[PDB]
Amino acid sequence: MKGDEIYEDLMRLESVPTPPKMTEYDKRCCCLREIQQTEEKYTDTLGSIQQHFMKPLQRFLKPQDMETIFVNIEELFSVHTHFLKELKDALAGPGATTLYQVFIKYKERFLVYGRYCSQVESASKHLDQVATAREDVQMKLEECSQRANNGRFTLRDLLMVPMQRVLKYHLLLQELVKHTQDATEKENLRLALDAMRDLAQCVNEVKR
Repeated sequence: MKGDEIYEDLMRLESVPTPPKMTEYDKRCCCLREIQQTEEKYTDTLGSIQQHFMKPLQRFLKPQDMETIFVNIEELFSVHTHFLKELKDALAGPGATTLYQVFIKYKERFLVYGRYCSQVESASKHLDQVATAREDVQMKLEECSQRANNGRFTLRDLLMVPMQRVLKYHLLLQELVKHTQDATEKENLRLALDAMRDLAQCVNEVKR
């Protein structure tokens, strides 16, 4: 809901330079290519939190608490980088319709979003206090994030981003099945929905 607005600005998307015929607005048709394209750029920033952040961040934020701030960004960076590594061969592969195989077995990690949103929801909340608490941190996140987004969606808004992914995932995937007149795709692609959609109810249902 709110996270959607993030990806828009967080990544070169919201702004669409209208050229002589053909415009990003066509994304509605490129949706598929968008799944990988959008993920790509995001991956660049997704991994940025790995080194270009945690290291400089530790300069102020305690080591013990630091584990709660970022959470599992490290292993989470794979879910993004690896995801594209699959779609690449899945899309260009003998049959794009097989993309499902990439969505059916990814639950393992896509589920991470669950426990992730459990410490995250508490982590992002901590930053709000931490930053305001230690000025040394407030200014840090500003510059440290300058590499990703000058205090626009830093951590507090970042770790929360993926919370919309898993959701829009199956959702977007539906836009295709409903607008994909193929032989196996229109069908098999549906199988991916059942799986992905299966998380939306597990991810948004943690304990209580």
